[PDB]
Amino acid sequence: HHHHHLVPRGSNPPPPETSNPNKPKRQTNQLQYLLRVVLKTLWKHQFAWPFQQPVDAVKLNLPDYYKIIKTPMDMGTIKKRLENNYYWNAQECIQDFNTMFTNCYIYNKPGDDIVLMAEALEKLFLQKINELP
Ligand SMILES: CCN1C(=O)c2cccc3c(NS(=O)(=O)c4ccc(F)cc4Cl)ccc1c23
Repeated sequence: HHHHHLVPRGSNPPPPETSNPNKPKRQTNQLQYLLRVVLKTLWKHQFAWPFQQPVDAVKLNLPDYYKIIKTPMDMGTIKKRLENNYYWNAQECIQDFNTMFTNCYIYNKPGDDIVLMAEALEKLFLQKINELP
């Protein structure tokens, strides 16, 4: 038989939602600080770039990524969520940050460059989190 299964092809999943009209939302000073100070300083860092958008498993050649990571998260998604006032409190936003870092440590091993980048950002994240209102 001549069907060699060259199609159907692989793909990336739909990225996480940055809007939800029915979701409860607020603008708190902690959430404003998370956008104004915490997100924007992590975003400017030289190790930020791999975390600034959802993982493209096809482009980056990580076809096992969404087999292992079932709750993906990135700083681009958190930035859009903060800009759209998507969160109810700081805990929801901080949990997204925690998910992003945890995904990186689950998927990769100690010593990998991406983990060294994640640890540096987490170190810096936790310092900025200590100065929350
Ligand atoms: C945090 C998202 N992320 C990963 O977990 C991950 C593992 C392996 C490669 C890449 C990746 N590919 S990449 O841009 O070529 C890259 C970035 C930093 C690095 F140290 C190594 C690679 Cl291969 C982008 C985003 C992620 C990964």
